Amino acid sequence: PNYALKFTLAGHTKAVSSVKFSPNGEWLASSSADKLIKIWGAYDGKFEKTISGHKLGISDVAWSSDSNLLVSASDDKTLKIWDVSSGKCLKTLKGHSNYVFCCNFNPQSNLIVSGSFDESVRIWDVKTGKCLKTLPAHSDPVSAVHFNRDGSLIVSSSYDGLCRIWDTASGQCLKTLIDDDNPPVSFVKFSPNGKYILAATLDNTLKLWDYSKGKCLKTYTGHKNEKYCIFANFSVTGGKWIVSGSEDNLVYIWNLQTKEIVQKLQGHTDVVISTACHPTENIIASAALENDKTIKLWKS
Ligand SMILES: CC(C)[C@@H](C=O)NC(=O)c1ccc(/N=N/c2ccc(CNC(=O)[C@H](C)NC(=O)[C@H](CCCNC(=N)N)NC(=O)[C@H](C)NC(=O)[C@@H](N)CO)cc2)cc1
Repeated sequence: PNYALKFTLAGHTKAVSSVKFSPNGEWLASSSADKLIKIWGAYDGKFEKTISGHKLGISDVAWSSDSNLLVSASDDKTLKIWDVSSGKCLKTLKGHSNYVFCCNFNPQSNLIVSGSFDESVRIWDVKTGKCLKTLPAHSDPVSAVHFNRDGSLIVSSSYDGLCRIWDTASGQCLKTLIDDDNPPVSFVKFSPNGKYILAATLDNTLKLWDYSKGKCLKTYTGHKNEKYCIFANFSVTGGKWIVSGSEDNLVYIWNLQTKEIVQKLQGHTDVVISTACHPTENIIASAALENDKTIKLWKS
């Protein structure tokens, strides 16, 4: 592809931790160590509004599938659910006993899943703000959580070096994925069609799993990732790419099928912690840590 820098989004006063496109494609939401959520135009990069309320820094944010709600995960041990158009905090989700690290809605958006440094995964009711399940998911901080395409499954990852797949409805562990070694797993998510999971590990490696057979199918390397929980992505609006941030301040793009690096995006001045792919255009958002503080929008 030919992604080129179109906009730089400045305004967070500390490290940006996470960026996400709304499912309707109109907006970008960003979370920061500065305790704020910011909302931006997805196409023009224009600053829209700031959403505030958390008492400590925020590590993750996610949209409901109707683009009306956001959920954020905080070091203050809570998640909050926000009505984006009014800026209202609808619910505060209490129950983790350490930093909340990651969060996501299910496609129906009646459930929220969260992962924490308390080594648990929790499943919450959106309408009532109540925790429906706690899963004893891992033996170290939970780095990522994600619903599959129809909400029936959750995948979690942890510093303990495991990916686990869970049944949403019952809370039972359906699968533990483990390879030749178990370096910390720093990120995991389902592929859009639901057949694979992509997992990143702190050994500078991304891995594509066929989780039904339980086998690693592809390996992506060349980037630097030994310390941070960096988001990765399936890019599926154009060519089929894998997109990831990197601790050498670059955005990496890989050919999904052949596994070669097909583009490296330069511009950030600190670790690229988060990338997101626009749901219908060939647009990538990337965000960086404390010495950069900016979000970049790239188009192919
Ligand atoms: C090689 C040897 C030594 C080996 C054996 O011991 N050691 C290791 O494997 C190892 C060593 C150090 C390691 N330390 N890594 C970090 C250290 C400090 C930080 C500080 N935090 C940040 O810089 C940013 C702003 N926050 C984060 O990276 C994460 C959120 C990342 C994106 N979210 C997501 N992927 N779901 N959050 C945090 O680190 C803490 C919990 N929260 C915050 O910082 C909030 N204020 C803002 O996120 C992060 C990672 C990790 C592994």
